Amino acid sequence: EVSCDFYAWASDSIACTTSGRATSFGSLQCQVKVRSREGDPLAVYLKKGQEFTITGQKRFEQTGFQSALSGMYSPVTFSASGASLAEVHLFCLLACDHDSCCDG
Repeated sequence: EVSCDFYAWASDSIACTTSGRATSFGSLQCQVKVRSREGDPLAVYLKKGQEFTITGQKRFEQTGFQSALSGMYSPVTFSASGASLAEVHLFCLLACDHDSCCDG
């Protein structure tokens, strides 16, 4: 029988680890945590970011603006094969939610 347990942001379950070493990294992997029993019948379906308007613990919105005139700090540039668009988006989301000085 299908038993679907939904997890949420702010659970701090999601985490990301970067690979390699402004601060141009080389690869990224995403790790999520389930209260599951390490049993075989289970599948995990992660929301791809950059496809939903409002995502994140702080409910960031895809404003649709492609630029700002001031405010960037600590830029990071992952290299292609190594991270995916969703993976990079997940990385920045987790980062900005743990900063208290980040507005977007």
